[PDB]
Amino acid sequence: SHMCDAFVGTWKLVSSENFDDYMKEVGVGFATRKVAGMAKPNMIISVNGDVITIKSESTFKNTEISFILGQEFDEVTADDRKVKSTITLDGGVLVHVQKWDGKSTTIKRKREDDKLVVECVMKGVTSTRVYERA
Ligand SMILES: Oc1c(Cl)cc(SC(F)(F)F)cc1SC(F)(F)F
Ligand SMILES: [Cl-]
Repeated sequence: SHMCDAFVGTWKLVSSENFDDYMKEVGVGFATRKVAGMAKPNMIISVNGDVITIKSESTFKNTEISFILGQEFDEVTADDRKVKSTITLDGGVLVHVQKWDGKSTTIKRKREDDKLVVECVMKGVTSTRVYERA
């Protein structure tokens, strides 16, 4: 209980850096990168018992995942990858690992001041996406 209280709420994207390069490293094709890179998603996080739900809503896609920490699940990503995901809490940071086709990417979500900071890493390439409360 209360594990993720500081994450819960509705958040809006305010800045993004290096997302196109992250998407390239992931393998996202040109047209999807252009459209996805323009998106300004909201992220809606809620908790009910042990189940965490994260929704991303934008003009590009609406996606939703529900999960229990440490318990793998299958996810179709906004760019249409079919991945195996596991999300854990590490020292207050939500750590989301996606595995597919022998590849891996990790997305970390953390609270910093009044922001929710999302760091997406694929090999040597990081993108930082900053959200504020809606
Ligand atoms: O915020 C995103 C995150 Cl975390 C992931 C992905 S999937 C990718 F990176 F392959 F593009 C796309 C977006 S932009 C969207 F939310 F509008 F879909
Ligand atoms: Cl960017």
